[PDB]
Amino acid sequence: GVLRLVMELSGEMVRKCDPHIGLLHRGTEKLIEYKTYLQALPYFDRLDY
Amino acid sequence: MPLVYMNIIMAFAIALAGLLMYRSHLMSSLLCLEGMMLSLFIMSTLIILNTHFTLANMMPIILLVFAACEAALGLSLLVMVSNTYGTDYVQNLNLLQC
Amino acid sequence: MFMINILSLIIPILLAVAFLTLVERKVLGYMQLRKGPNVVGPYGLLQPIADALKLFTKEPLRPATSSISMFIIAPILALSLALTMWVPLPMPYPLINMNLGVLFMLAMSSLAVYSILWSGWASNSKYALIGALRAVAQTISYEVTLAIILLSVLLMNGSYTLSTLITTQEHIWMIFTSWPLAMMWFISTLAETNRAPFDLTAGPFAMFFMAEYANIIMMNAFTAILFLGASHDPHTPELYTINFVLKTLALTITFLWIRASYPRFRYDQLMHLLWKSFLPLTLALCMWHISLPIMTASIPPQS
Amino acid sequence: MNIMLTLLTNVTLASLLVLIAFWLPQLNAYSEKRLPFSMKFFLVAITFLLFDLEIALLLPLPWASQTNNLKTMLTMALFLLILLAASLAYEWTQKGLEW
Amino acid sequence: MTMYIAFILSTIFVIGFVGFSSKPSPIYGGLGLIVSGGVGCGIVLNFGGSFLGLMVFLIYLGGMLVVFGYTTAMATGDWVIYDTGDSGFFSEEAMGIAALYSYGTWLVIVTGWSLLIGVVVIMEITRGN
Amino acid sequence: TYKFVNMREPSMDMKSVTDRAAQTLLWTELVRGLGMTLSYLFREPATINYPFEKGPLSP
Amino acid sequence: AGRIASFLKNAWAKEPVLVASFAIGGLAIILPSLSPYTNYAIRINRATPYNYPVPLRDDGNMPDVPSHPQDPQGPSLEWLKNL
Amino acid sequence: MWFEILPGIAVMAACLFIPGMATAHIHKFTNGGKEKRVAHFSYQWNLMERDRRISGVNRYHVTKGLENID
Amino acid sequence: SRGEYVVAKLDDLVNWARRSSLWPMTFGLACCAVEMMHMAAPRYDMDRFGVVFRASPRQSDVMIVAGTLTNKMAPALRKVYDQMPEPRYVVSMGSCANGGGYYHYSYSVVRGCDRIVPVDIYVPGCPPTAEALLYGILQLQRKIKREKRLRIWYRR
Ligand SMILES: CCCCCCCCCCCCCCCCC[C@@H](O)O[C@H](CO[C@H](O)CCCCCCCCCCCCCCC)COP(=O)(O)OCC[N+](C)(C)C
Ligand SMILES: CCCCCCCC/C=C\CCCCCCCC(=O)O[C@H](COC(=O)CCCCCCC/C=C/CCCCCCCC)COP(=O)(O)OCCN
Ligand SMILES: CCCCCCCC/C=C\CCCCCCCC(=O)O[C@H](COC(=O)CCCCCCC/C=C/CCCCCCCC)COP(=O)(O)OCCN
Ligand code: SF4
Repeated sequence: GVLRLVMELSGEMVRKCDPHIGLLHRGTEKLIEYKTYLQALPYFDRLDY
Repeated sequence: MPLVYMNIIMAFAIALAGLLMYRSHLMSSLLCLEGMMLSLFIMSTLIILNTHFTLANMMPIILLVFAACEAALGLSLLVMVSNTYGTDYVQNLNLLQC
Repeated sequence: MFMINILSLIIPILLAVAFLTLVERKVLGYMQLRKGPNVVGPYGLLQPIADALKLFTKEPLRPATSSISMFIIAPILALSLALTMWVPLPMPYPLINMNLGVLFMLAMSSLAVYSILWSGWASNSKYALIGALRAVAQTISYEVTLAIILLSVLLMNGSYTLSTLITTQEHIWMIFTSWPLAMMWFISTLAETNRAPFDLTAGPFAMFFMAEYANIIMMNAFTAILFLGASHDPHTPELYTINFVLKTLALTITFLWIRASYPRFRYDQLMHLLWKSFLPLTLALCMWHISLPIMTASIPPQS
Repeated sequence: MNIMLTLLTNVTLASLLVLIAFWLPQLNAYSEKRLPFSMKFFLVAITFLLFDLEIALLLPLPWASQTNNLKTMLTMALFLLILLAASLAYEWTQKGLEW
Repeated sequence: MTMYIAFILSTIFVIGFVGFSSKPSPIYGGLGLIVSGGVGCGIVLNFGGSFLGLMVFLIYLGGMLVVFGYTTAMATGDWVIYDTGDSGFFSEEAMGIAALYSYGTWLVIVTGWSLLIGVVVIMEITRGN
Repeated sequence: TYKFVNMREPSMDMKSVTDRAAQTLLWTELVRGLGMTLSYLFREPATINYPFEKGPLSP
Repeated sequence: AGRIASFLKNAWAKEPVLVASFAIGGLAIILPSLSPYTNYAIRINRATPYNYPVPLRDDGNMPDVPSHPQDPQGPSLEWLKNL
Repeated sequence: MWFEILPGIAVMAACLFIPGMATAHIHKFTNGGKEKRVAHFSYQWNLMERDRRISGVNRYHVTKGLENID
Repeated sequence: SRGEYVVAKLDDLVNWARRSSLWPMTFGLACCAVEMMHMAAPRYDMDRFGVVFRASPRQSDVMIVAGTLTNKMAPALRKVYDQMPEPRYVVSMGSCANGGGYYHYSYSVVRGCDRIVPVDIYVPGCPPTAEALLYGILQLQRKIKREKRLRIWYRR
């Protein structure tokens, strides 16, 4: 998918790895609060494609 | 002694002078040393081939090998000096003095 | 009429390089339960022409701060070396009949790393330079074993002349005399041309691409000449040409097959592969192939 | 003479093709808008150089096999190859081939 | 006479040495040394030293100057002196060089020992600590 | 119920050791993978000739 | 005895490349001293004429030096023909 | 099917035919209908030079048979 | 006259070359990327049309935005677009890339990738089928076939 990864290495070996997420934060959990249960069902289709 | 030998000797002299100038960048000193090696190789090969000295055809390769070995050594030393200062500049080597 | 011979060697090599891209696409697609390009031209036959015209009419991107000198120098050296590696090859008659043809090919292949080094240096970035250094290390590592395997094999030939490889294999192929050396030679040529499973890395890009491909085809032809000796009739060289071309095509298709069959190594894994599996065995087999002609009183003629 | 002409032709074609590739899209108007120094890479470069020198010594072997002194030649060739193997073994056991 | 082609090559040799001896931007010095080495190998090949010139071309250029470039990137009257007769049914330089394993046993021993000691020495120097 | 995926212990007799050594030195599984890929090339591709052919759909 | 066999067994497993390489190198070292054909190779190298055979001046005291190539005196290469 | 790959391969094959074949023909055209003479080791070159001198037309491949012995 | 005839024919040739080899870079942001790999799958085989699979940004001809563009992601997409050599095209795939789609009224979603980059073809769906995206690609090919640069240059 889409992923940002900030990591520091000592040569070849990975010393620290920090993933940065939120490049696909759409705000599904807040949008769900404005729909009925039937209307909010299709969001879960999109949660995991 | 024709002028080709004069040109090879002059190239060796230029490389030796450039090694002795030492503007900076010890790597350039190594480059001058190895250019000196190359001039020596060319001249010795020319002399040996011209006089049909068959058993001396070994000599250039040997020289090549040995000089290359020294070059390797030099590189290593350069690298180590860099690890102490970050740059291979000549003027970093003044801890010991007369 | 030597210029005509140079042109008739140069131009068809580039044409075959252009159409190898199409074969690479078709063969991979058919191994993947699909097809290759079959729309652009009667059989995708015009796909390379479309690719070339598209590539040459696109905007080129200069770094605007790097050394333009080495930037333009690198593709020249790459393509010139790729085309130069073709003159000593006997198919069945070489364009240039060198005494030490094999050594000349080794020297050109050794020079081939300056292009990688200069492109990485003129990239003006740390990450591209790291990639360039990794590629250079792999290339030099594997050309070591290429040289050792090559001289160990040539110990049965009697010289460095490529034309004598035809005479040595008059009755039997060299694959039967030494198959382990052939396997290591094949893998080392895969790693030398940065082909999968060893692929860890508009205009000049196309130039570099042609050189990589020309090198692939030439390496496979050299492999066929070394280990699969075609039978040559001095009154009909076309039979040798057909046999040699067919074997070269088979080996190139095998390269594509391997690319389609396997994952890729890690850098440390291929470094370990060479240094700890190929080199010890290559040294042992070099000793074996030094001893064998003396042991069996089968030393080749020429000295 | 033939080889110099061949090299000149190859270099000339490469130069012509590169320059036309670099200059064909330059005529039409457009927008027209560190420290690390891993030691292992240097080590592998130096190892390649040393093995290259030993290969250079090994290269005259095809001609070395017609000498009438087959025993001495075989002894010396095997000596050089064993020397190469010893260099490889020493570099191996001293953690010189790691990452 | 092609206007003293040996003299032309030697002059290009000297000019390349002048270029790289000024020591500008060690990468450019390495490029000058590469050009000079190519010219010198050409001189040797034209003189009749096919194997030795190709040995320059392979060893010197392909390995040693390549290691030099690697390390730098990690950081910041002719024609008359010739002979008259022929060589026979062999090349004299190849026979002389091949005589290394039969005649030059002492040379082989000392060179191999020096190379092994060089491997040992390089590791010790770079071990650090 | 549960299953073990990687709980085999290789045999240690001379024959099994030599089979593993032959696999290591003669590249048997790599040739097997090549053979699998070779088979795929000879069988019919799954590509349809769009736009002259259309993927199946339903009401 | 047992230790050597067990070590060879444990090297043939998990390290077969080194075992094969060492075996091939050791064979290359030992076998040439035991083969009966190496002397034939030395003789074949001795029998290849690279230079002109300079004739000797007859002084009436050379029974073993032929006066013509077709004379029976001198070295023969029947062993080479039969090989 | 898979023989759709054959045309392109065939095309490349023809390309790889052109160099080798061409060489032979040039070597027949510039050497009087014979293979180009191989001159290694400087004795073969001496034979070539002698042939060129005695040809009478400054071309080594013009061979002189017993018709020229008089 | 011949002066315009040669430019018409040369423009035809250049357009055919450009369209017949389209190398796309892909922003597989979300679930439309799945239908794009399905258009790359054996059944549809985009590669047989001259459209290679997963080219690099520096040798790409068209960008396919397949998924939602969030406010955290927009600068990276604009930068990748700016790296692309010209001539370059953008294909917007799915509702999320077209106009925001199911997340249009969200505090963290860009309401259409055309607020960031100019778009040439809009492929509608949630997700568009592999066939729909193939239709969009062939429509882009026709759009390229329609263009005429040498004629405009000659007439100015
Ligand atoms: C005698 C003192 C020994 C104790 C002191 C030790 C000092 C250091 C050891 C090194 C000295 C080794 C002496 C060998 C000299 C070589 C020359 C001599 O042996 O004759 C040769 C005999 O050859 C022998 O086979 C030499 C083989 C010995 C080398 C193998 C092992 C060497 C290891 C020595 C140390 C190197 C590194 C350490 C490794 C453990 C010549 O052979 P031949 O064909 O008649 O003549 C050729 C001339 N022709 C062509 C005109 C006919
Ligand atoms: C009595 C006297 C006889 C003389 C002795 C002869 C006996 C010889 C018997 C042994 C010879 C075998 C040597 C052949 C090469 C072996 C090298 C090797 O074993 O390396 C492999 C690794 O080799 C590879 O994996 C390379 C594969 C690269 C991917 C590409 C696959 C391509 C395979 C397709 C077939 C290739 C066909 C080659 C022939 C071409 C001919 C031109 C081992 O690595 P690992 O298993 O990971 O572990 C090592 C540490 N224990
Ligand atoms: C005696 C003849 C001499 C000439 C032959 C030599 C030819 C070239 C071979 C030598 C190359 C250099 C070898 C260097 C050896 C280093 C061993 C080593 O350090 O590896 C150890 C392990 O290796 C060992 O155990 C030591 C060697 C094992 C023994 C090898 C075979 C010895 C002899 C067996 C055969 C004997 C004769 C054949 C018998 C059959 C009958 C003919 C650790 O491996 P790693 O990959 O670093 O770690 C793995 C974990 N990540
Ligand atoms: S909601 Fe529609 S546009 Fe968004 S990821 Fe899913 S299929 Fe694609």
